[PDB]
Parts: sequence; C-alpha cells; structure tokens
Amino acid sequence: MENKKSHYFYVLLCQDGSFYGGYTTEPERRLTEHNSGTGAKYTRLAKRRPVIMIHTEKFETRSEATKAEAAFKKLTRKQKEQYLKTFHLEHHHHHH
Repeated sequence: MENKKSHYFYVLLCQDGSFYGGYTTEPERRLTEHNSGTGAKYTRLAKRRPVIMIHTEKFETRSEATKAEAAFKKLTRKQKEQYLKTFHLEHHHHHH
C-alpha cells in the first residue's frame, strides 16, 4: 500500500530495542537503500540486526503528522507501544 503520497509512519524494533519511527513515502525503496547503502553485497534476508514492525500507520495531513512526531518525541518505547496499541486494539476510522 505504501509508496503513494501520505506520510507513512513505521516503527521498527530490533533485538537491541531500537524504535525507529520515521514518516515518509516509499519506505521500501528508502529502506533497501539504507541497507544496500552503507555497505553490503548480497543479503536480502538479512539475519544480523533483526527488524520487526509493531506499528503501522500513515498520516494524511501534516498537523496530525507533526503532532504524531511531537508526542512521539516525548513518549518512550512504552507510551509509544500503548499509544499505538490502544489504537491497534480497536478499529475505528473512515466511514461509520
């Protein structure tokens, strides 16, 4: 679904408890790039340094975005977890 306007916010988590939350478009390309940017030859699977996704959401407007980052700037790996979980649990958005 990604790669198409809208600020997609994805938070990655490794075994080193590293919450990498970034908002942009076409993370698939931006991601692979990084991996195959610094230094590498041929490793898609990528074992070392696992990357898991527990958060998945995008923003239409900037307000909510700049706000999503603001709060996410204060909140921690905890508040964030719930902050989203609280939303993940339920499912209310668009139409009714």
